[PDB]
Amino acid sequence: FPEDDEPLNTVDYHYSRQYPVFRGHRLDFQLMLKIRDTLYIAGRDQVYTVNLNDIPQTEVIPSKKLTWRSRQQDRENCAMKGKHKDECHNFIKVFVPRNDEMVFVCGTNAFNPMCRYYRLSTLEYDGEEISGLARCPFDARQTNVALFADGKLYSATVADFLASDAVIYRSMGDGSALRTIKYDSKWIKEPHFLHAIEYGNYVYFFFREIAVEHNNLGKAVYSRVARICKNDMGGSQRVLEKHWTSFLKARLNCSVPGDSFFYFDVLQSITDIIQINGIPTVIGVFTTQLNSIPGSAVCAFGMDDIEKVFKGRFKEQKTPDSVWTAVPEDKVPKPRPGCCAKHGLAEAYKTSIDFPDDTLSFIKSHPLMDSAVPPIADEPWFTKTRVRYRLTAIEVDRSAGPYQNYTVIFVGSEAGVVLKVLAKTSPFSLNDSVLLEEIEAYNPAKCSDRKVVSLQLDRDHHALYVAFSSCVVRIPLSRCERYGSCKKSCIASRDPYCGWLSQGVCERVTLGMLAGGYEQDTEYGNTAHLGDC
Amino acid sequence: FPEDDEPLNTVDYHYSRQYPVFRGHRLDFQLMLKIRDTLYIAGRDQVYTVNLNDIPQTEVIPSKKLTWRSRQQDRENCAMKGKHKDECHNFIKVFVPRNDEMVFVCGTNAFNPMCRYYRLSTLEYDGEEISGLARCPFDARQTNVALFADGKLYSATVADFLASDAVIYRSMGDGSALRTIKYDSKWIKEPHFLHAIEYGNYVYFFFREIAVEHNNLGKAVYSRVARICKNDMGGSQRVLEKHWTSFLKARLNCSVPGDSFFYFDVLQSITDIIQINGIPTVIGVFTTQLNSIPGSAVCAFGMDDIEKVFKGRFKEQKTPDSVWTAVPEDKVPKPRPGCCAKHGLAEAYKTSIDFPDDTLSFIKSHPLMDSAVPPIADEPWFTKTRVRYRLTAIEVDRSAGPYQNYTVIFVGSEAGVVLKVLAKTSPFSLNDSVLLEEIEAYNPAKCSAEEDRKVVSLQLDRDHHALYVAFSSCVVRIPLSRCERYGSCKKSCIASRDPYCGWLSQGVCERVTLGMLAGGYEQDTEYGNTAHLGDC
Ligand SMILES: *[C@@H]1O[C@H](CO)[C@@H](O)[C@H](O)[C@H]1NC(C)=O
Ligand SMILES: *[C@@H]1O[C@H](CO)[C@@H](O)[C@H](O)[C@H]1NC(C)=O
Repeated sequence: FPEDDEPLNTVDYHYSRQYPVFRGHRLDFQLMLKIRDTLYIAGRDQVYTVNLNDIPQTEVIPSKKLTWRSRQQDRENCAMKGKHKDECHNFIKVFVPRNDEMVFVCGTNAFNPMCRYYRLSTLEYDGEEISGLARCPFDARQTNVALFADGKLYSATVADFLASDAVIYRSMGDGSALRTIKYDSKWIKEPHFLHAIEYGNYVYFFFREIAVEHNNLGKAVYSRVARICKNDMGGSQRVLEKHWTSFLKARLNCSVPGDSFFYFDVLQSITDIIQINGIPTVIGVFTTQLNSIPGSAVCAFGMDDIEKVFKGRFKEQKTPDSVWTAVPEDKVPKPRPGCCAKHGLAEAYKTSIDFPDDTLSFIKSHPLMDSAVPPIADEPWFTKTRVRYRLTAIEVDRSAGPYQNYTVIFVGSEAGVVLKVLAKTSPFSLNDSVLLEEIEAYNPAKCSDRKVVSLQLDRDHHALYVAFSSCVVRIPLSRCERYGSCKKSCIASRDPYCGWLSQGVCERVTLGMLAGGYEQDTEYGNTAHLGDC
Repeated sequence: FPEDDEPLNTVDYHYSRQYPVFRGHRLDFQLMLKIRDTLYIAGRDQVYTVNLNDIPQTEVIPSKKLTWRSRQQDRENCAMKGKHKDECHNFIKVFVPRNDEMVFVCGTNAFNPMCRYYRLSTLEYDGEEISGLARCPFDARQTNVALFADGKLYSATVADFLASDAVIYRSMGDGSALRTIKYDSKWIKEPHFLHAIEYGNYVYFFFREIAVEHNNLGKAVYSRVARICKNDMGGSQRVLEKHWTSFLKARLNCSVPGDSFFYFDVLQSITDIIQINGIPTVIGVFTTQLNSIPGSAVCAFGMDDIEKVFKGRFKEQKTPDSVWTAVPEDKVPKPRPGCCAKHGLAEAYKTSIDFPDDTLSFIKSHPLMDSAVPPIADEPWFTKTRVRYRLTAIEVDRSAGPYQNYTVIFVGSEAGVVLKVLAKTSPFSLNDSVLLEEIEAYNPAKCSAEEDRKVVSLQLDRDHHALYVAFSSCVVRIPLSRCERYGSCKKSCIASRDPYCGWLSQGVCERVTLGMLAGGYEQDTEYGNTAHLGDC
């Protein structure tokens, strides 16, 4: 079992108090999204715009802003239902561009979810309100997912005021209004939706939920990745009518090997598809259970490894007192459940309504796969145990350093501790993943509660925006400033962003000179023939 | 899920180095036993006697000594046995008094375990040798158990030089030589025996072993409390010839509740029967798995609940790929398996051989109970999670304080640290457990002269207000209270909340064991009220 690595460098508040924050009267940060050279930040009643080329002086000021508050009658209705007015606000929870000019923005609107269209360049409300049912949650403490694929919006949230109908929904475009089965613990059980990606012929979802492979034990939570077809048209007139015909979910296996594997089963966040040395990869942050000893880790799963688990066996529970087992291959119907029509094995079907009742009623009671998704190298890329907090947010620089052939990973924490890790992704690389720097990003004087929410890499401007429930802080990716001319300090920090120069000092690799001009040893860090400055 | 408490006070080295250490080429400590005011320390080749009435001046000086080095041919045969010369020594692994005059002593003898009888008064070889097979281990690095109950000795160890046949065994009596079924993975699978206790009509064993219920999952480790009957003599000629007809084992449940129970199932050490709040309980140290996040806890189980667990239903695996579930109460054969003959539900059967064969062949294929022994007061009595090390040894003072109504637990560690914890036992007591002091015990100057500082065992010298922390090469006498650390500062006194210390009108607070009336010592062990007390 690994041990907590020692941070090669630390950055306390006093070393980070010299950094600008955003407040804008609570911010109530909900999400953020970067397009080209502009970062939108969605909180309570407002959506701010920040020019990433505008380098701040006193404080990052919003270039523009979007105002949309709940009409007073909405607030009075939210009060009549019996919820406190602090929740009776229009917390912007959905902000997804449909094309290169308009954006779909959904807010909770005092527990009456609504949706509108705005223009990106001018933040102009051009149009009117689409209802927000099954697209924006009623509560701001919930998570939610919203994605656009070929014109159709795939959402994931709750659809009722009582917060009981957790659902994956799809609408808009030129298809049909599909959804999961209401109150069907076999399909999804008290989940917390996190992320979603569009790959191949499918759209994958990433969430966590109460596990049914542990129903004889406790209410343990597993990490699931679900999958649906883009061209899903629905079930036949008697089976799966107005429901999904390819909803397949599998388990993600973030574990430490040995004689008794240790599993990080709770998922806190994940990235999009990142090209990590030739192959597409998704990198997730997994902590342990609630009532457990807080430990966290960072696993990475490939997209071929995730497509294979769905090409595998299904999982069933024959008797109520038997262990969940794999369904034999000669007992699964035809065509191959989960395959999309007009593709591969189901190419003899042009619509999902022509699907037989043999296959559609099978996937209705066997939606869980048998295999679990293994990570690469079969061991996490980083872990953190001996501390009192859990890691949350995540972002990755796939190309770091002068030759941009190194991967860096930035993770959040429940206590505003953003960790920067040089990660090992290939056999021929390091010996272990090196925690380069540990930063205290929370700004008690500037902010206000110190749980990192999300991280946004600004690679071109060499920055990382760290989110909290009341502030966003711009932290430089590097800190070669503090090592200065102490050539040791810089080489012994092993930072790929920092490079030493003949001019007698060590600075960022994004300065202007050739890659060969910078000198460093991020691999080993050979301190030979040097002095303690 | 709670969190680690903060030490009210910490005793560092440069304070603890003002304490005497015992040293007796190393020592290779193995065990220690307290008889009245005498302590027997058993290590390699030798057995030391120290008088708990002799206040040390510079070093713990042993009074009497017993020597027992191995045979000349047992050094060089053990040389032929591949074993290193350091391993080829007579490590005393068993030292148990049979009566109040002589003692059974078993040693490894360079992987040729043998037993003898000595006299406590003289430590003289006043007997003749006995073979230590199934009684004393071949290897010193392993654990073992030995106990005398009703004339006979009940051992539990390994029996072969290759360390494969683990066995619970009985001898030194009028019957034959009973033992567990060798290689029966459903009876015993790779265990580490830790303790045994005679209670009622049974001898209960306490150990840990690879779980049979995690056959599908990983090689987990479950903590087992087993039990055998004392009047057992074996089965009939047909089934279980020269074997136990009452071997019943249950699982120990050290659990933090909630929507996802957190379990400590690796047993490290345990105590004997201690009367807590009126009922006999047993207190034990559990830790998480090896390949897990290091955490540890202190749980307490009442004997009544253990018996209620053993009077319950058995556990079976109906299908290879199914969950272990209970056996119906109509399918349990008569007489009640596990019950001792001449008692309760076997009052008619006068001997375990009069038993049938369906009952035996049932108890032969169902040695594992279904229920798990619940811990007292749901959540564990103590927890330690954020540290890099695991707890080990355990000792308990059940009558701390000037009124002797407080339970103070001392727990070892893998890094020479000892934790003193006033435990919350009954509801109408504390709010939660209070770890008063954290004592660094390992003495780098004396305890070594290689750096391994694993606490092995502890012994409570309540009659002399001490605690002999044991290591692999030293024993450190450690008082139960440094009431001198506070003295003048009433704030520091009531702030440590130690029941061993109390405040006096003389302006200095002291050990409550000084000879004055109980109503004279002022303290507040229920809250820690530093109100209206100046910061001295
Ligand atoms: C998790 O992955 C490891 C290696 O990738 C594998 O050995 C282990 O069996 C997996 N566990 C499960 C439950 O699939
Ligand atoms: C441990 O004991 C608690 C009650 O103290 C009980 O709820 C739990 O189920 C027990 N654990 C097992 C594995 O039976």
